[PDB]
Amino acid sequence: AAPVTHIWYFKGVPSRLGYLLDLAPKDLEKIIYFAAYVITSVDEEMRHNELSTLEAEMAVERKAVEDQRDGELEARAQKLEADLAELEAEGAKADARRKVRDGGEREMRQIRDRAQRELDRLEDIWSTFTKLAPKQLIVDENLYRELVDRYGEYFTGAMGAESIQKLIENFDIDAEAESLRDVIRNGKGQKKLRALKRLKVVAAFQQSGNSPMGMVLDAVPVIPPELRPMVQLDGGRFATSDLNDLYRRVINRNNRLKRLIDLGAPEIIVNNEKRMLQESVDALFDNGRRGRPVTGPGNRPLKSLSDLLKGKQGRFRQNLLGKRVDYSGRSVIVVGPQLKL
Amino acid sequence: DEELTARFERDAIPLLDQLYGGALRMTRNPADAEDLLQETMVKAYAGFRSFRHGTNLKAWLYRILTNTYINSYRRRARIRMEALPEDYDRVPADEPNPEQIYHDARLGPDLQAALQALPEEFRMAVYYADVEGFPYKEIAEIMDTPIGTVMSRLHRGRRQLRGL
Amino acid sequence: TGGLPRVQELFEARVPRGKAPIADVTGRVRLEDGERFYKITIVPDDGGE
RNA sequence: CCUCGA
DNA sequence: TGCATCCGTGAGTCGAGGGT
DNA sequence: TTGTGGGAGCTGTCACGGATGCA
Repeated sequence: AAPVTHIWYFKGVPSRLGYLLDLAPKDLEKIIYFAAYVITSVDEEMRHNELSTLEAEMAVERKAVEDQRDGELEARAQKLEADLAELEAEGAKADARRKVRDGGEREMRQIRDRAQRELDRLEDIWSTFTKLAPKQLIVDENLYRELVDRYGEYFTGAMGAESIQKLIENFDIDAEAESLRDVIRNGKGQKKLRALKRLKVVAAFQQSGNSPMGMVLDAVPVIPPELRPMVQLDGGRFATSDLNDLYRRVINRNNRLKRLIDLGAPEIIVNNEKRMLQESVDALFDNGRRGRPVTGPGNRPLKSLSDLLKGKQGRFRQNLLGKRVDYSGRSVIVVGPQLKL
Repeated sequence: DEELTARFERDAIPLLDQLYGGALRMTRNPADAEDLLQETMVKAYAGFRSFRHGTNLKAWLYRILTNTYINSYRRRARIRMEALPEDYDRVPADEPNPEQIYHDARLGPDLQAALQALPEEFRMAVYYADVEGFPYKEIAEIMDTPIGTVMSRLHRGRRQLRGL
Repeated sequence: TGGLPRVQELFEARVPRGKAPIADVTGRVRLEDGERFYKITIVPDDGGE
């Protein structure tokens, strides 16, 4: 129902997506698992042809906040002066009088600091919108909700693997490849080594005609049933490979996501379900690679598709480089000295 | 009503985090508690208009999760599902062996009874009506003979082979 | 180092523990004696640095 | 998986 | 932007029997 | 589906290399 990243190309060190898009792996972790929004596209001409009007409206909003702050502060200051005059009219202990004065000054400081926090949030919003660009992360939910409430139609932002798919769509690989070649050729240092590392994968995707979009999936293949056997045990019991339970979890989560989509569910619940779908596909492919592994009965991790190949028990060591054979036997040896060599 | 969906995210989403710790106390499996908590949210959002505002939503949602777990327990624990042995290569195929499929595809010593003792009219019609299981009109087509010939050579070839 | 660990250290071409550096070029040696650590400088005989 | 054999 | 840290590799072969 | 209700179970492993992440 929603695209999913192949955990091999996200969590497999080094993050192949983290090199392709030049994103940090922790930022990729935030984007794919619905912790942070990312800016997929920014409308340059529309932001430039309306910057004057938006800045004007912004300045008026800030002036309004400042005028309200000054009104509140003046009201409180007159109130405090009147109260201290009332106390000075009667017998007023100097220390309790200064307690009242300090309470008033604290209230004023709180008014001013509240107004200043609001003005700082406004400044942050404006400076962020003026410096919007693709591949940028908005980690604050409030900041993104503001940046879409205002200026909403000037850009696009998204979470999850759908946004990574979009970033790969709007990605010009030849441009970044030639940029990295120029950086490597006309420079040196640690940035040179990082650029060589990135150029490895970028040129691998470029020279071959393999689309990088393959790193995100919209459908998952299902291995034939004979390779994930289900056998009837003694009685009503049954036995299955772990692959079947992983496929069952992926299926159930995709179905629940479809239900939530059709039901017009809150964005929070649907994002939870998309995150769970991504995590279950990651378990099906390489369990335990990110976070804790998925466990069956008895806290035992489930053998993933990748486990089938790895280790001495994997297909390579256990079924291809060596096999059990026919026309063969075994027995205890005894010494026969009467034998010939 | 769009006022009900905003009524949901307002005062019931902070409960969603405290319910995860509750569903975990019941399923003892994080992958299962998440499926249970989401299934509770689907069941509560579809019938949110059935909740009366102002009253306790936390006690309402918690009883939804408790009931959908008792149902989900008896629904899926009706069939005991456990794991294969640690090596999957010891799960036996249930096919016949090369020796077993050789002696089972051939025929016994009677293969010379139906070959020589019966006429080729009975031999060819009986061998293709029982082994192949062709329709009565398909065996009519192979030998250019009607039902009167095919159905007869079969009835008589069986009584022929009843001997020996 | 030891036995089989040293064999693995060599076959893997790992930088050995207890490294003994070698000379880059023919020259005159100057070894400064120090209680805690040593230090060496080589002045090449080929007109080098 | 456990216990054991070389 | 220069490393220290953290994370992810790898760690003998073949046998018997009993279990989930 | 109303009035309460957040988990198991682990570390007693070792050596090495290079991406990551922070100062």
